[PDB]
Amino acid sequence: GAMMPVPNPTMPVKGAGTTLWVYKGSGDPYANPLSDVDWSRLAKVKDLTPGELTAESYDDSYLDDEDADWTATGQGQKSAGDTSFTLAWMPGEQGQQALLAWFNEGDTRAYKIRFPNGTVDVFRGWVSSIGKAVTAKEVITRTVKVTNVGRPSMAE
Repeated sequence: GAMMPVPNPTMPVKGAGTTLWVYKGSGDPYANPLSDVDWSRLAKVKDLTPGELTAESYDDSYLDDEDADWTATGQGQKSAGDTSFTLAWMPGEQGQQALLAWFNEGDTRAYKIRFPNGTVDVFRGWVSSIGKAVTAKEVITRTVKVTNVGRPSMAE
């Protein structure tokens, strides 16, 4: 593309407050984290791009046979499922130390972004896209993308 400095023209209409939140601790992590008070907002997310993983992972693939007793089970640690989302920092908001610490730490994290439909998407991994923030019209903007650790680059 062009990789221009300024942010793209297209943008979400001002109406819904889209923002991702991060939770930690223990106990019902994905089941119902809303209960615990680990809820910690990071910042406002302009948009979210739920990319694919193209991995060998899948939902519960249980299956009985001869009345087995967990003699054999399938489970892999395939790490694939990056998440590209745009961010924005307003004059008087919070999240700077969050991002800086995120990249500075270099560790995996579990966060989720709320959709305008009233639902929520849970995604994990470590942020790989963290550098400088673009300032325009007294408004800061920066595109963050979380890339997990898996296979190397494509084959030519």
